[PDB]
Amino acid sequence: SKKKLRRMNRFTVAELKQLVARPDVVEMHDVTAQDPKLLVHLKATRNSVPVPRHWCFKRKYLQGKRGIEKPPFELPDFIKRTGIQEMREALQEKEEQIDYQKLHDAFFKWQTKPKLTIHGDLYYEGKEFETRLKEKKPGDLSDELRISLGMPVGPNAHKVPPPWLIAMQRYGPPPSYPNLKIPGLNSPIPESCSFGYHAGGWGKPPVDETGKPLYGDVFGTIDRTPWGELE
Amino acid sequence: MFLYNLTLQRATGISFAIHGNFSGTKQQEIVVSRGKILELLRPDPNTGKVHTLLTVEVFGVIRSLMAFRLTGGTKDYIVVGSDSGRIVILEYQPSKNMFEKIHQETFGKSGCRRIVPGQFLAVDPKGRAVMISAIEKQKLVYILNRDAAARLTISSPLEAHKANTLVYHVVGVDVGFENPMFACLEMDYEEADNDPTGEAAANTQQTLTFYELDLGLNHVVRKYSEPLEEHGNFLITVPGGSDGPSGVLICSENYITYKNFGDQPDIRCPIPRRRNDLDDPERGMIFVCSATHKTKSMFFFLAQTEQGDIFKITLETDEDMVTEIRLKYFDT
Amino acid sequence: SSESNRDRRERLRQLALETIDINKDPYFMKNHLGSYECKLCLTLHNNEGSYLAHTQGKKHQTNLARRAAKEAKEAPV
Amino acid sequence: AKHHPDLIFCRKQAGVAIGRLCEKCDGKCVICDSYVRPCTLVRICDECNYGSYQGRCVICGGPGVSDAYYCKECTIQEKDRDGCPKIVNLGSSKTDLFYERKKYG
Amino acid sequence: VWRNTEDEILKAAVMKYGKNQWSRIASLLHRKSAKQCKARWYEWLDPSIKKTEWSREEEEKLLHLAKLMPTQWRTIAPIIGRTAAQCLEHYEFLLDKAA
Amino acid sequence: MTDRYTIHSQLEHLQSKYIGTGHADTTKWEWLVNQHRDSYCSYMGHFDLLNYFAIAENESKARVRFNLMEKMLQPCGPPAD
Amino acid sequence: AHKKAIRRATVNTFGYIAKAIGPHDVLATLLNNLKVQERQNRVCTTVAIAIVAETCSPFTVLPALMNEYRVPELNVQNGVLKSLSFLFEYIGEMGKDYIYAVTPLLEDALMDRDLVHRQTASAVVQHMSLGVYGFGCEDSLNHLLNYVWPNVFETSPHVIQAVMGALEGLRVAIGPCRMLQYCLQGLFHPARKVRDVYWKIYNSIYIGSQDALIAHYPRIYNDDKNTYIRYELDYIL
Amino acid sequence: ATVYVGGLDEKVSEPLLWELFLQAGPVVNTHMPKDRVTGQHQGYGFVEFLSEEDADYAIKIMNMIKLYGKPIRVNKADVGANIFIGNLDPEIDEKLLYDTFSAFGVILQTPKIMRDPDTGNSKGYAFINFASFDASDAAIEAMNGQYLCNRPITVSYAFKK
RNA sequence: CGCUUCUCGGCCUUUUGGCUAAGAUCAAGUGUAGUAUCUGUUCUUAUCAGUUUAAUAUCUGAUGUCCUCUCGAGGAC
Ligand SMILES: [Zn+2]
Ligand SMILES: [Zn+2]
Ligand SMILES: [Zn+2]
Repeated sequence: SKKKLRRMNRFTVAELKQLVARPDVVEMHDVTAQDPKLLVHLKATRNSVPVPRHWCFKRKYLQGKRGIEKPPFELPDFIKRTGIQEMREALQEKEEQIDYQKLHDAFFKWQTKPKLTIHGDLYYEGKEFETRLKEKKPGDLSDELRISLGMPVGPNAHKVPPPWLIAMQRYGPPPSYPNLKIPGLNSPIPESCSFGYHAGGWGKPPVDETGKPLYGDVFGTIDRTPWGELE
Repeated sequence: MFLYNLTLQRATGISFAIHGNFSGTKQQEIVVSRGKILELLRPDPNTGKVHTLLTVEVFGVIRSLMAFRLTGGTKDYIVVGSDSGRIVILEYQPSKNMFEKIHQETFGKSGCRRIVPGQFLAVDPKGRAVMISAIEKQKLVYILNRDAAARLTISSPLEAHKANTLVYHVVGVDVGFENPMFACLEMDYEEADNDPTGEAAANTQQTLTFYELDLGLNHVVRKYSEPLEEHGNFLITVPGGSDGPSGVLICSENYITYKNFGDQPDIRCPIPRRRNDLDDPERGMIFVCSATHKTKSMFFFLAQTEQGDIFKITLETDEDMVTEIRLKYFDT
Repeated sequence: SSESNRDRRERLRQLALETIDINKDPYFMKNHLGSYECKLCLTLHNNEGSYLAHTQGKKHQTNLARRAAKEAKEAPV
Repeated sequence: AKHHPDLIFCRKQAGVAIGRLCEKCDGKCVICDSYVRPCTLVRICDECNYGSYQGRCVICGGPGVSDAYYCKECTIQEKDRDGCPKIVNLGSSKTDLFYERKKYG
Repeated sequence: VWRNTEDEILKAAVMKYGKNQWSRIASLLHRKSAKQCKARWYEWLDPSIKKTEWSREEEEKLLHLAKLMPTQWRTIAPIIGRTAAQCLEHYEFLLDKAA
Repeated sequence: MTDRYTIHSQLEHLQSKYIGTGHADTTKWEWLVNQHRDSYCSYMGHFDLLNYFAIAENESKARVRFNLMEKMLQPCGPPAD
Repeated sequence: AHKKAIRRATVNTFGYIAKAIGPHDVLATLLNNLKVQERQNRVCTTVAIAIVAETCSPFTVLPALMNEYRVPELNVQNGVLKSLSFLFEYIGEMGKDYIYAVTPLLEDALMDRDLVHRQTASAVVQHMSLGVYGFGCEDSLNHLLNYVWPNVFETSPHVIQAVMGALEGLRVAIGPCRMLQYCLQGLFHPARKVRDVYWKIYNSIYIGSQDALIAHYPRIYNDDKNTYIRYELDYIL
Repeated sequence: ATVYVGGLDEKVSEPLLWELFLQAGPVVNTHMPKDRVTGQHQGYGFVEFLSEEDADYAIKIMNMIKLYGKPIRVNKADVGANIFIGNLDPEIDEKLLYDTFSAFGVILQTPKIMRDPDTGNSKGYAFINFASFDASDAAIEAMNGQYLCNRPITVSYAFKK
């Protein structure tokens, strides 16, 4: 009867979102806690880390991941500079039918840190293939995107015209993104760029009949030293 | 960025102070514990100036500290109860000018924990046993005996655990070469935990309870417990055995109470108040620190009250039973 | 001990690498850890003996038969 | 130890009597069950050093031959403050191996 | 006894190696002997072992023979095309359903 | 069943050995009160937080210590049932 | 040899001859151990590789090991993981140099399907964090803790106990403020399998460092009939 | 507000498509429906944007984007109807050409401006192959004799090559 | 232009030197604890109520009133 008494007084997910100051934080299962109020308040504190997603999944963790084939682990490039890949291949192949200064320099002289996630980055099944999104930034580009466009990749990409910069200057930039500035369209042509119609031109500056730009500015019209640094 | 940290002038506030003949000779010196610095002063007798004989750093919070001295020994050691897990016994070598660590015994994890001892430290006057107590649930006792070469030796810990019991102050009781007794104010919150109404928070008064070592059987038994009228905050040992009666003075809010076990009845006084003060009348008054002076002839205590008035307390006794307590103003 | 044991395990492994090729077995894969996987059933198999015994199963056979009928229906001066 | 979870320790108040290990078991930490970097000494409960047991291998139960130490880890995480680590259950392993012995030869 | 895994390894090993080197074969699986491999193959595994129930005519022949040549099963079993084990137990079964 | 009651014995004993641990049915009240009581013992410990309060209010360290130890009895109101 | 003193001495001699000659020859032969009879051991060979790498500084061997991690055979991948574990336990303070190198390996183990790789990878992190105590390499320990954490729901005693060990190592190396932030949201979850796991972790913390935890608890709002906020902590001066 | 993406080059990732649509608008649903057998692109995809004007803007701005070099057809989700044009301006390109000329119908082929080989300027002509005779007819009906950018436009059905 | 035969170029198949006594020959450590994977085998019941669970589940139990036909059915309610 006591279990039923708590059930009878148990809150709906709508009520729990209502009284609670933050409602998103509130999951469908939080309504099943002993104290809905303390649990939502504890999930609504800064810097906390949410419980891993697979607690309820009937199947196992990485057992569910299973079936596809995976390429063997790829060595850190600075270990790869030693070539111990080649030495191991040669000895292994002879059987199948290295100097020391390079190794010490590889560990100390030229070893550098990797890219590491900050506190709150939980691992989950698919995070290695999760598509990085949200990047609403027009300025960021790729090399696969540039090449598969036929647009230059690397340091010349800025003078390599994105084929929709001419449509930015023609209909305005993408209308969902007024905040989009396009170099050579709403900011000046990048350094050493040239507006033009030849292969590699920046079009013509978006212009009104008095001589002001209709989009951005097509021509481009403290003491940050750290405190205690080594020498 | 990589940083290196030095000091420029060491801490200079004082949180405990004990006085002994720490260097072996009739001249008597002070040890003061700053926060995490421990340093020994000595006041020169004629001119009265005070000299900092030595100041060492201990990298650890010192929570309590006591002086103590074996029977007929002419030095005085230093028991120090830190926030570490260990009790340690130090001794000041006047020659080389440094504290030597005579002993260090471990009994728990480190840091100002709740149930791991170290806060309260008490010793029994004739030098036989030291007890170290937490704020809850744990008390230990060590016995200290001189060896063949009369160097110091420390026993294995005894044990007095008792669940759900805060401890406001612990102090050794003076008895002549009998079982040592320690007399620790207490309080027992266990039932107040389960009073959904809120009663047992009130009507739960604190109980003074004489523990007692038992040299014969080598353990520690709670001998006498007894409720106190109202909450008191610390105890003053009363030099017992030959000089003076035995027993303890309690210095509770607004009163001071001699109270000893046996048949001795309880004796009270209210604390004399400032003629026409300006204080908010509701605020009580308590005793903050205290200091016994004991001479071959007599003894008297000084005790100091919240506003800063000293009082010279003396005990008028009938040969074994104390009859009246007599306070008079001293200074401020 | 190890030389004959290593030869024994190697010979077994080469043995149904040859047999898998002779039965033109599609749903066969060796993973990067050297264990045997059925791509049709998403099942891991330790030994080559375990893998061949898995191919004769209500699990393998029913998956093979279901994969079968679905494929046939699924094609088009 | 970390290897047979069916084993128990004395877990009373430590004392002043040092702990010793058999020649058989010697060279290891008692808890982290490694074999390296001995830092600090073991101390054992008064009972667990009473009686004939003066000088016994804490683990193997046999003759004391050397001192028993604590690995750097266990002393860094302060697992060395739990009193007597004296194991007050003999464990199935010694029993069963002796029994199979008496059977065989 | 034999487990299906050892069984499959046997099938493959035989079809590769031919019926004549049982030493190599038995070397393959652990806790299996060359004599046992040979026996099992000829007894159960080999495809020529016909695995069905007895016809009425087959049981007529069996009964008649085991009456003709008492207890000689390795002599009979070729004549009706089953193993000594099949002939033996199955004759036991007929005898028990009769009595 | 067996899991629940052996882990229940282990949690009740580990708790009666260490005041303040928890177990899968610890309620908001006991959590919060053990957490106060530890804060209190630690203010009286660290010689300094005492100075901080004894200057923030205008009381003297003996009176401050006394009020802390008064409160350690029932710091977060009376229990909940 | 079914005795242990024998195997012990064996390993120590392998160290000695490594010193006699040079790491590479002995390391190559030691690595050629796939030695099926797994425990009773190739494990002792793992210890031997550790002593090798230790006695002649691990500049030399760590590339060889990280290389072997590619050979697709199971027991040898796990061999390299163990050998790493012992390596860090043995050399201790010097890991402050190789932790940056090693991590992306351990990442790779902690994110894969089977329990043996996760249990052995978790041992490594334990020892590594205990060795790097106090040297400022915390960002990478924090990242390794993020991969370790999700196994916390698991069943096989060897992996659950390896994981718990790893977590208390990381406690001393990251601080308890971190472990507490990881441990909060599930102290009061509606489940009970999780609440079991989380209160087990949170005890294992609170027993150690129950003093440090004072300045770390979150601020919890008081309701009508109680008072849950500590005000003495924001007496402002 | 869903977009038909046809002619998408087999190697183009739906990730890359949503990547280009990231600068383009509220990328809400990128889905490259594919043959579940061969795995590679099915030459069709649906990309629904949250805003209709942003969807149409991506259709009108992403026109003929050379996917792996090949212009992919992004819009809402050769019958001999080609117009040729005389008097074409030399500063006009196929971009603005198709951008304006799309009015009478969808363009089936890339508008070829008649340009000479040496310097590369237009010879004064253009053409584009629409979808239907009605589309070429409405184009040549609104665009014949009228003023193109700086040269009066001339539109008539293209002479078959 | 039709037929037929031959020459060549482009090439989509197998391809160890034999005899001898099948030349001869033919290895598995043990124990204690725990996990994983295969092979195997099985749930269509309708409510309600209960137990239990985070939620199912499970498991527990029983199949509006009267007459009659053969759980169904008709009617007066
Ligand atoms: Zn250890
Ligand atoms: Zn003991
Ligand atoms: Zn032993």
